[PDB]
Amino acid sequence: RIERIGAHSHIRGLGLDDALEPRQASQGMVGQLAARRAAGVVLEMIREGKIAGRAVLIAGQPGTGKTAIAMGMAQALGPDTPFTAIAGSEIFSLEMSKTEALTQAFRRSIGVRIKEETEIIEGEVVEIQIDRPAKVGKLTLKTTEMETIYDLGTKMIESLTKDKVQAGDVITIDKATGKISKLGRSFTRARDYDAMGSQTKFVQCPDGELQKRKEVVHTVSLHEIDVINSRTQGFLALFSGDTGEIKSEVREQINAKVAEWREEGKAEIIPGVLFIDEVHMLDIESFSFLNRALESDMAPVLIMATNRGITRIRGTSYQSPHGIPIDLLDRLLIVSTTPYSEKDTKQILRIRCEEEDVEMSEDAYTVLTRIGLETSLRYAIQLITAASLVCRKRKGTEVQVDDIKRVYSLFLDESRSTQYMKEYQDA
Amino acid sequence: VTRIERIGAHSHIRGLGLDDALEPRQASQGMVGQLAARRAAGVVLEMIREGKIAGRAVLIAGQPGTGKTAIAMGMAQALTPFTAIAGSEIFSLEMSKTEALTQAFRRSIGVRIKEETEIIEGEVVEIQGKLTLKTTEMETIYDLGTKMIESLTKDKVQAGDVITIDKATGKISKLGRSFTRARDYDAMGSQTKFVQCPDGELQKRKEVVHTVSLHEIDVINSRTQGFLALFSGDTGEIKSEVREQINAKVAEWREEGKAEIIPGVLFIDEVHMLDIESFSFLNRALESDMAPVLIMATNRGITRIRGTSYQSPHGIPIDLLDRLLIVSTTPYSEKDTKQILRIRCEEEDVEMSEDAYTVLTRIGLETSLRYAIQLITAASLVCRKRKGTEVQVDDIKRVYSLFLDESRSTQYMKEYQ
Amino acid sequence: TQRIASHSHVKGLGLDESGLAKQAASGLVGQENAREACGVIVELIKSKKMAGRAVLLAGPPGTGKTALALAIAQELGSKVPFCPMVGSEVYSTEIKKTEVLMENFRRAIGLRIKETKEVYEGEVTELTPCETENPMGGYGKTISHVIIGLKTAKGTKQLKLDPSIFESLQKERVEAGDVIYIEANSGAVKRQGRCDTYATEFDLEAEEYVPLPKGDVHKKKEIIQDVTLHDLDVANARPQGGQDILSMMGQLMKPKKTEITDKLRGEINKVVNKYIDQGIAELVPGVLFVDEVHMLDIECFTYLHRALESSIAPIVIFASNRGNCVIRGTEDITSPHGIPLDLLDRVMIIRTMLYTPQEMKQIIKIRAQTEGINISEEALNHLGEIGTKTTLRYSVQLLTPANLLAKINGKDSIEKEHVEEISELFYDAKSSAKI
Amino acid sequence: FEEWFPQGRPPKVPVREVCPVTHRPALYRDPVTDIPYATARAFKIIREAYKKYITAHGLPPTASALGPGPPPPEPLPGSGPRALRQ
Ligand SMILES: Nc1ncnc2c1ncn2[C@@H]1O[C@H](COP(=O)(O)OP(=O)(O)O)[C@@H](O)[C@H]1O
Ligand SMILES: Nc1ncnc2c1ncn2[C@@H]1O[C@H](COP(=O)(O)OP(=O)(O)O)[C@@H](O)[C@H]1O
Ligand SMILES: Nc1ncnc2c1ncn2[C@@H]1O[C@H](COP(=O)(O)OP(=O)(O)O)[C@@H](O)[C@H]1O
Repeated sequence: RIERIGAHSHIRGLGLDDALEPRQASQGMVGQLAARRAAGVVLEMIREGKIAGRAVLIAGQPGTGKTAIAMGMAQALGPDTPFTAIAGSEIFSLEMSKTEALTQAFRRSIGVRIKEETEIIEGEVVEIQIDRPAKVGKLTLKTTEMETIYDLGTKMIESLTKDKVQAGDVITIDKATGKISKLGRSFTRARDYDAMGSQTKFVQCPDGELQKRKEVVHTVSLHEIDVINSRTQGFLALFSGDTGEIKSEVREQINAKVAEWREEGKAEIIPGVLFIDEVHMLDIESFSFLNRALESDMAPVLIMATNRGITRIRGTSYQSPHGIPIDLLDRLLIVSTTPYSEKDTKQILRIRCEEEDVEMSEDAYTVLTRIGLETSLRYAIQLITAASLVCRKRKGTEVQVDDIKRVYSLFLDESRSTQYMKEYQDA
Repeated sequence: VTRIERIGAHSHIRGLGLDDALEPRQASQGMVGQLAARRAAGVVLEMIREGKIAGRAVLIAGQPGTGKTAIAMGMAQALTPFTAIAGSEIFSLEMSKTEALTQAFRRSIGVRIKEETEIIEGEVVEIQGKLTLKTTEMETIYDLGTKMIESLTKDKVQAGDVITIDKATGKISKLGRSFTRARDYDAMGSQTKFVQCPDGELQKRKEVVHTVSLHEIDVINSRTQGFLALFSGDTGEIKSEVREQINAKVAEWREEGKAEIIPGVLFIDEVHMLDIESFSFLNRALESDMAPVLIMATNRGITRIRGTSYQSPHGIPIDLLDRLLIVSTTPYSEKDTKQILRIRCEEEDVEMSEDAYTVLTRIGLETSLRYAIQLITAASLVCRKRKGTEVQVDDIKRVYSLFLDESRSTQYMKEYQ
Repeated sequence: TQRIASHSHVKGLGLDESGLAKQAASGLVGQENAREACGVIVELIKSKKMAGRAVLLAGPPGTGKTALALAIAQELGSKVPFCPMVGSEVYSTEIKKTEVLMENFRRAIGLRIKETKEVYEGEVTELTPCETENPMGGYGKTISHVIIGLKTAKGTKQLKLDPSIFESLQKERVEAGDVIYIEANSGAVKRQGRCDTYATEFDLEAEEYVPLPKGDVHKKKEIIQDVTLHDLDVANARPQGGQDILSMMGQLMKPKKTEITDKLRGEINKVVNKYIDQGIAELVPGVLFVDEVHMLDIECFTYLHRALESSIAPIVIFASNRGNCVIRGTEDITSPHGIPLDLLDRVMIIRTMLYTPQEMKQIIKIRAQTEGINISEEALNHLGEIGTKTTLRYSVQLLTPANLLAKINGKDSIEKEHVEEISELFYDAKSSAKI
Repeated sequence: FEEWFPQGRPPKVPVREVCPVTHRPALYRDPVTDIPYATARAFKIIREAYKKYITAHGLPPTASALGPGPPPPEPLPGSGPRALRQ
């Protein structure tokens, strides 16, 4: 519950209507109807997943809400669909090539819902009488509507001895493997032992004696390749990034078995999204790889964001729009974000204030909207926070003009920093 | 007999010859000239010895061959941990510049740790269930527990063995029997060497001081410690294990007196080759509490800083120059040159005539000083070839004609291959 | 060993109750607006309401940016963690730059985890009161309860524990006369060792005899452990327990610091939130002071202005010393403070003016005081004058050497002659530029 | 029932031995005389007393050493059950 509000916490989805009509202000967003409708339609395409290898480029001036609309789409997509957010400079690893990192990122945003039929027996253990030789045992499971006694085997008795199960424990035994899983207790333990005090759990299902076809959908991403590349996979799946596995017999074989599962009804493919923020940091080799990697059937939807116009492509000398080669730039379609006006700026500032739980006068809102239209929006939020803190220190109830104007001089913007920078501190 | 260390490039200086009041003499401990630089070296040496402050760096400037490295080696010999390195040593393939520089900084600091434990040692007479430990002045019987019984068997302890056992059931069989060696006429085991029977009280507490540098982070780095202490060791050196554990433990030992730190000196010869990254790291590293006294040497004036196209004095950033006390050296004169040549000849066991010394000083003034320092031994060997007892002008002239100097070498490069 | 560092006089921002700035601000002098901004941002940190916020301590060299940084750090107190980092440390040959930055961000975040355990200890006197066989079945011999006579230093208290634990008692060598470590819920018995009262001087053994427990048998030991999120990341990264990990050749290379985002985020964050909302731990976000930020590569800034966008990112205090300079890793791309113009928009710039000669004199005097050496009025005036001429940091470095020169010359206080002699024995770079 | 529950009596707290020559906490146990001791002088005196005893049937007198205020018993009857050295 203790998680602080970040720069994109004010947004909590992409405000859209039944007909995908964008709204002025909803779900923490304001203005920018065109790019928001583009986000809505690409999100509909993602949730459809019928087509693979689609790319979208979010372009615009800084502070136009590129990362904002990206996080909004991520939120609107909701759980059950992977959304791999990554920065352009994260692919540069000292233990795995750029192409390998891109393959990892692509396969990481693809999920397979594996269906598994289970048969679990549950109930209340009324009698767990076990005859230890130092071989024979019987279990008396009880439910709210029926009871049954089961003769326990040697291995089952040993498993029960492993996980201590006293009378009155709510357990869920899997008839397939016999794994002992304790859920709780139905009553106290004799009220006499001067220890082991806990709370009592609710009774089990009436038909819990034998659940026939308990369906559990195990969801896992296509990053499962780490499970095969090495005999010990947890080390690679948890921390180790040195996963330069062999592409042959791993990628192709896993894809083939995933197709077999999809055809045989075991699992279903759920393509996610790969959001590369500041994609301009990718080397030209990474762009050349994305050009081809984006053509596979397992290719997720590649959302990218650029904050530049004509700029040199990293790893070469010639320039291209958005710092992306002409090929990949032409392949994808671009979503331009128009700057926000004064009203939109004021509304965004008000939404941020509401998020931060801070209140300020109308004149404060006006002067702060002015300052934000002049300097920037993020700087306006910084001033919101600073003025709220100055007001709290001042013992006031709401932020007045005298606090925003004070924190404006206390904290400087880059435009004024460079102005006072004429002291030639260093070069 | 020839040994590992012998007469070298900086062996003539036995130390930083100074008076009680830090008044540099003309030439006492082999070093001559550079009076102001010598007094600065003595001042910084007294500062190091005091250990009242931390994070102080001194830059030794001057033209090539002005005795900067000589003054540094003299201070080191007079100075007790000392770590001398070069700008290329910190550059490691498996360790980033920052990691290597931090390792050097921590290795430049010493730490003394006093250990006091109870010890029981004596000749074993017979075991069993119970031990019968004998010493020169007495003998005692001890009852053996399960752990002691297991240790008596995992290690083949037997009569006559001079055993040793402190607390924590840490038994040791340091060496074998005393008298029984007789019947072992022909062969004697590798580990079964013999020792004299101990004397005094059987159980005795011994206080020992362990001297280790602050670079012990490698010891607490991995599961195995002694292995990494010989070769490069670990390369990671996680910041946490370094600061949150070792520094706090050293502080607690200082508070309770278990340990005491002794800040040394870190001499980085030819610091001009360092990258801007190393300088930026030093800018902060010199601000830490357990920071040793740093010494540097550079022959560069207005030169480019490696890693960037910027130029600054001494080839290093201005950010660091504002943190160093520059001690510039002065080129030697005729008298100083002749005196250092005399000292070098006396140290190398070379005898030369007055005219020979005059010609050698004239050469060392027209050319570099190291050239004449080498001509000394060259003419000595020429005289030995001629079987003469003293080196004359003819020998030094023959050598000057045989071995060329930078100036004459460049002048004779007209061939251009 | 006091081991006075370079600048330790700073103890805090020293702001008045009203939040304004004063001269004697707990060691640090001058810099009114800068110290007020430091107070505002430290109040922010204490609020623990915002995350991923960065501040830039832009200012010419010698303005004491690191000084005020350590001041605000001390003001925060040892309670919240403070991880200092320099731009050079980001360059690692084994782990990528962005992952080092993320590890530093994690270190900057703290987390206090409490743990209360009810345990019973004391000399055991085992005895099983015979009870009629299970009344539900036939007859015979059974045991309905097992009484353990735990004896502590304060007294004795018999515990009628559950009979099923009898297996644990027989498992370990729990004989009458030893100290056992009982657990309330688990019940597992862990023998500490025999009582020292039976440790006869003639018995040779160690780690087997332990003193009697002091206090009541029932002890509710409350312990708190503060570990940063990076500590938990590292702990959950590497394995432990069998699995042939004892190998030396193929395993001694412990520096596998490489880390993935799935483990870093996700499960660890969820378990942290579970411990927080359950009452087992309390999150403590700290601060990440990054000096020499201009030394970072553009590949580092492009990841910084994305990590700062996360809700979990802690407060970052950047301190750039350079001015308009080409960004590292870029082809002649000049930007203010050596930082891309895109990141400067996300940081609050706290400008620091140059110290007034009077402030220079105050700094020199307080540094001399901290060092513990008296300086005469004339010597202090000369030190202030030379600090006005050249960089100020040169003067403070002339105190200890001048102090030693004075002590060796037979005098106690630093006379003007001593500083005058040291200024000729040692000088600054501005004068050394005369090649 | 007996195996899993060896109901044995308490460990019978041992005796706090004392050096008979100096009356201090005994730190050692002489092997030949089987009497505790704490110092080298005590060991020498104990060895001398044992030699005097084994010389004849039984030493009529008793060796005295470090007699405190109260009458020291000069303990001869501190029987050493151990036999001859070898
Ligand atoms: N539509 C919007 N609604 C609310 N805040 C916005 C919007 N657009 C931009 N911002 C704010 O501007 C700052 C930077 O803009 P961002 O959302 O990152 O877009 P960009 O990626 O173009 O900078 C952020 O702090 C963000 O909160
Ligand atoms: N004052 C001096 N006393 C003794 N030897 C000196 C003195 N000055 C220079 N030398 C000799 O000069 C030689 C080379 O000088 P060097 O230390 O390389 O100069 P730099 O300090 O510029 O590196 C050394 O072998 C050293 O013996
Ligand atoms: N206001 C001040 N009061 C006292 N000492 C100061 C002050 N400002 C700077 N200093 C001194 O300046 C020295 C270093 O300052 P620092 O924080 O490193 O600035 P920079 O990093 O820009 O060089 C410190 O040793 C400190 O003693």
